[PDB]
Amino acid sequence: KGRRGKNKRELIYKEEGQEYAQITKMLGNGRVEASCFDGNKRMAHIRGKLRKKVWMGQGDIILVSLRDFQDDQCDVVHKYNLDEARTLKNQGELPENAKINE
Amino acid sequence: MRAKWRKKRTRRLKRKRRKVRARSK
Amino acid sequence: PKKRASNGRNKKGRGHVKPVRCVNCSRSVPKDKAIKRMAIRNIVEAAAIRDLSEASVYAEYALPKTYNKLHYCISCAIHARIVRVRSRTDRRIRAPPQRPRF
Amino acid sequence: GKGKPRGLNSARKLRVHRRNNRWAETTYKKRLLGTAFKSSPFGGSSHAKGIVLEKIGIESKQPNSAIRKCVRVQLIKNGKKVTAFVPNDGCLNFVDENDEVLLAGFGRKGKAKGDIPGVRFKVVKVSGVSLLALWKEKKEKPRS
Amino acid sequence: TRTSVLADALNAINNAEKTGKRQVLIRPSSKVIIKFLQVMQKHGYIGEFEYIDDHRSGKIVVQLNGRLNKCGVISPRFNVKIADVEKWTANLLPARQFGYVILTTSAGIMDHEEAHRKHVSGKILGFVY
RNA sequence: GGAUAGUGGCCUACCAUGGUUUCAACGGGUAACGGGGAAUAAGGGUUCGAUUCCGGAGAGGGAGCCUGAGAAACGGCUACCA
RNA sequence: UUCGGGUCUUGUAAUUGGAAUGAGUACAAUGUAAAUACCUUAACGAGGAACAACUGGAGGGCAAGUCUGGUGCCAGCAGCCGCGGUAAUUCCAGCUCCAGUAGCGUAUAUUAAAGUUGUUGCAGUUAAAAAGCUCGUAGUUGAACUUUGGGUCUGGUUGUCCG
RNA sequence: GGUGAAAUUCUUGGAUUUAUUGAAGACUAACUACUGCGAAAGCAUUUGCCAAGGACGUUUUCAUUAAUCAAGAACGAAAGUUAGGGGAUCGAAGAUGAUCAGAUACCGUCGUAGUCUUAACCAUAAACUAUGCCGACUAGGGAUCGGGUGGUGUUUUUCUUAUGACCCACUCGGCACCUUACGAGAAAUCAAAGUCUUUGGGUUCUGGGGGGAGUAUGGUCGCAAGGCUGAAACUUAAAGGAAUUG
RNA sequence: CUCUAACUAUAAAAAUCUCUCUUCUC
Ligand SMILES: [Mg+2]
Ligand SMILES: [Mg+2]
Ligand SMILES: [Mg+2]
Ligand SMILES: [Mg+2]
Ligand SMILES: [Mg+2]
Ligand SMILES: [Mg+2]
Ligand SMILES: [Mg+2]
Ligand SMILES: [Mg+2]
Ligand SMILES: [Mg+2]
Ligand SMILES: [Mg+2]
Ligand SMILES: [Mg+2]
Ligand SMILES: [Mg+2]
Ligand SMILES: [Mg+2]
Ligand SMILES: [Mg+2]
Ligand SMILES: [Mg+2]
Ligand SMILES: [Mg+2]
Ligand SMILES: [Mg+2]
Ligand SMILES: [Mg+2]
Ligand SMILES: [Mg+2]
Ligand SMILES: [Mg+2]
Ligand SMILES: [Mg+2]
Ligand SMILES: [Mg+2]
Ligand SMILES: [Mg+2]
Ligand SMILES: [Mg+2]
Ligand SMILES: [Mg+2]
Ligand SMILES: [Mg+2]
Ligand SMILES: [Mg+2]
Ligand SMILES: [Mg+2]
Ligand SMILES: [Mg+2]
Ligand SMILES: [Mg+2]
Ligand SMILES: [Mg+2]
Ligand SMILES: [Mg+2]
Ligand SMILES: [Mg+2]
Ligand SMILES: [Mg+2]
Ligand SMILES: [Mg+2]
Ligand SMILES: [Mg+2]
Ligand SMILES: [Mg+2]
Ligand SMILES: [Mg+2]
Ligand SMILES: [Mg+2]
Ligand SMILES: [Mg+2]
Ligand SMILES: [Mg+2]
Ligand SMILES: [Mg+2]
Ligand SMILES: [Zn+2]
Repeated sequence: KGRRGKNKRELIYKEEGQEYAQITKMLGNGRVEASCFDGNKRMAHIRGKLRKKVWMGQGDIILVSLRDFQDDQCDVVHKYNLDEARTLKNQGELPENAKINE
Repeated sequence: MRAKWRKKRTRRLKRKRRKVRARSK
Repeated sequence: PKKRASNGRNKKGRGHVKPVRCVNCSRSVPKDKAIKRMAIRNIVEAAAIRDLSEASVYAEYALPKTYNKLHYCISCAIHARIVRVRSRTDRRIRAPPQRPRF
Repeated sequence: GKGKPRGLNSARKLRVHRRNNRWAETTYKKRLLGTAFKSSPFGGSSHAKGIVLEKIGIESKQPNSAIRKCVRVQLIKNGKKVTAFVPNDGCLNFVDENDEVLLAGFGRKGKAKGDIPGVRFKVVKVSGVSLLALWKEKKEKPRS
Repeated sequence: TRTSVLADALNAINNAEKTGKRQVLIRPSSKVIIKFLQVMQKHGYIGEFEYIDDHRSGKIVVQLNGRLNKCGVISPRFNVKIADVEKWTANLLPARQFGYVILTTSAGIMDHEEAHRKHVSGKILGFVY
């Protein structure tokens, strides 16, 4: 079904109100919940341009933007596919308390 | 759903709740 | 939508009819929606009459025939080709298939 | 034919029978039962003053994706809690939570308009002044 | 059971007229049908018609000329004021240039225009045009 | 018979067992004072009527009463309750 | 013969004049119990006549843009259908244009639309809906027939011939 | 045996068949149909008894006694519940041997309650013709069931009449059918779903978008299962009907 | 313008499916 579709990138760093987070489990209705690297478990919504275009699963470091009025929830934006996640761990912008390897 | 089995499910629920009523007294 | 004006039952003014078991799968069906065939056959097949004819006492024996109706559930009647899935304007023709040989 | 009575002296049933079937129209049932007075936090009011608690973002339905900037509020007139919508672009950050806000209807007779689930009401006036006045830069929030 | 014989009479008339017949057999044949048909006939929707004795309720057979278009009966004979006559004329008759609402009056069976000129009004029976 | 200005279970004494009701009594609700009316409009209707007019009721809630032709008054009293 | 007189008119111009006048002031007078205000009226009071008209809207419903720039399934709009994921006629602005106009915009009610409460005037096979069937009180409705024709006179009201 | 193939299971104590018998309860095959009866459920061996009913015939009898019908009532498939009786077949539960990834499902064998009864509850079914009942009219065609009509009719046969059974032309009533639209419907279709905007024969009972939900609650009947009655808060722009082309 | 005769015989297993829905005016 690729004929119906629209048919080596680089990482993007967090910028003043967004954070890298690790998904802990995938929730229904299209939602998800992720630990932000602050000691907090936030509730992320899979944003548009993202829903059924690029997938994500458990144990995947992924960028999420916060909403300034209600910190308890947030919306996920940009995914990182398992190789620039190591780079993210390397550059040290986020604490390395969470290593994810298989 | 078949309406038949939904009716059966609610019916069994009623039976359990009325047994709860009876045991409570 | 009412598929058949005769309701596909042929009861029409009887309330309820005794049920009869199918001959193949033994499904009970009303004795009117109970597609039914007169299985009249010679006790011996015509392919083997001659062997009987010239090797038997009682010259010019009757060679009787075996008689029985067959009652099918309509599922069997359709799968076992007893009844075909006819077309619309051809449904309202009830005459048997033109007396197979005449 | 037309299986309702037609004799001169049948008037009674023609009234009472109608007096039964009127209970089918939801408008009539609401009007006689006064369900607008027990439920529907607006006790028949077209507007009510409440206190805002927190500013929320609410998702949208399937064909439309966007974060609608809604807002919780507890109504003074009864104490109930409802959710309302901020009906312009740059106006959520006009609310200044723990603020007196005047709520109105929302364009569908006590229902949910469009793609904002679980809401029933607009927002018209914030801190006395009307919100559209702020969004047009005609008047300014008192900030008191 | 049969309730208003006039309704059955006019229903037979309309049915047999629509099919294009020329004669109609009215079965019960009570006073009101006879008066109705004399009013009809003097207006001209009907030709030379006939009553029959039967020692019981009689019978009618009525000739047509195809002049008629539709007849009908307002079975619950409503009380009409002298004012409400215009209401029925508007609601039943096609156009006031013709048509006749037939009602029973203190004078007797009578079409609406006769009722208005005699300045009397009673209960309505039917409508013909 | 009392009491009323006067009929009246209006009340008292002695009697009788009656009274109403599926033609909706009794009960419950009314964010209902009733009405003249207002909005609405092919005709038929639907909704509203706190309020410019007419009646009724009330002067915080209930009760009691003097004066006076007229009040159970309330910008008049007595008592209880808030 | 291409013309071109614009010969006759209409419009369009930051070109250009002189007329006319109120909103506002205000002599007064009237108006009123006293007064305000109106109705008159001296003198003042228009040039960008800044003495400035807003309110909604231009995808359809529904009159009006496939113009410009911005955002880029975000913000937001949208009563409903839907617009927005890099060329947005739907957001946000600018320019044009539409509708009503000192009015217009909302929200909750209610009315017509609604023949979607149907008495006039609804549907009941499958779209919601005909009690499983029958009896039956109340209710509702309930066969036909008992003085119709004739004759006269006469009051008028209409259109006759018209005096 | 049994199946698509197989296994479980019974079998030299001889299973399977081969004959006679006998027991039990079951049902009444084939006759069996676009045929009959009944209000509906439903009803199928024979015979007798008991009562009943439709339709037809009637120059018989009474004279509005009629129709539908809230309230009230009687029946009411199967399953179910009591209790007592029976206990074949077949089979919910359970036990099994297969298939499969799993299959405690469909196929396969055993097997409890039921299935059949006797008195009493249950009163629901797609209890469907998904068409309420009583009336009148409207178009052509046939047969079919019940009755009654007339044949210079046929065979019947008892010489001949009588019956019966048939043939014809009927007629009244019943289940229905075919053709058609000149009527309707949105259509599928309907001889009524026609006689409805040219809108009125008499009458009951139901519905007002879909969900929430026949759910919540209160009654009410029932031992119980549950039945009748019966919402709302709230949530949505559809759900749905018929047909067309893929 | 005379008529009413033939007939056969199959079934094992097969679960699920991520977008993207877009005008008709001469
Ligand atoms: Mg491509
Ligand atoms: Mg999201
Ligand atoms: Mg019958
Ligand atoms: Mg058949
Ligand atoms: Mg009132
Ligand atoms: Mg009032
Ligand atoms: Mg007053
Ligand atoms: Mg007073
Ligand atoms: Mg006060
Ligand atoms: Mg005095
Ligand atoms: Mg007082
Ligand atoms: Mg006073
Ligand atoms: Mg005092
Ligand atoms: Mg100006
Ligand atoms: Mg706008
Ligand atoms: Mg504008
Ligand atoms: Mg337009
Ligand atoms: Mg653009
Ligand atoms: Mg714009
Ligand atoms: Mg109207
Ligand atoms: Mg409707
Ligand atoms: Mg359905
Ligand atoms: Mg349906
Ligand atoms: Mg039904
Ligand atoms: Mg029925
Ligand atoms: Mg009665
Ligand atoms: Mg009569
Ligand atoms: Mg043996
Ligand atoms: Mg038999
Ligand atoms: Mg028979
Ligand atoms: Mg009843
Ligand atoms: Mg049983
Ligand atoms: Mg197994
Ligand atoms: Mg099992
Ligand atoms: Mg089994
Ligand atoms: Mg077995
Ligand atoms: Mg039912
Ligand atoms: Mg509904
Ligand atoms: Mg439901
Ligand atoms: Mg209950
Ligand atoms: Mg369909
Ligand atoms: Mg899976
Ligand atoms: Zn079968």
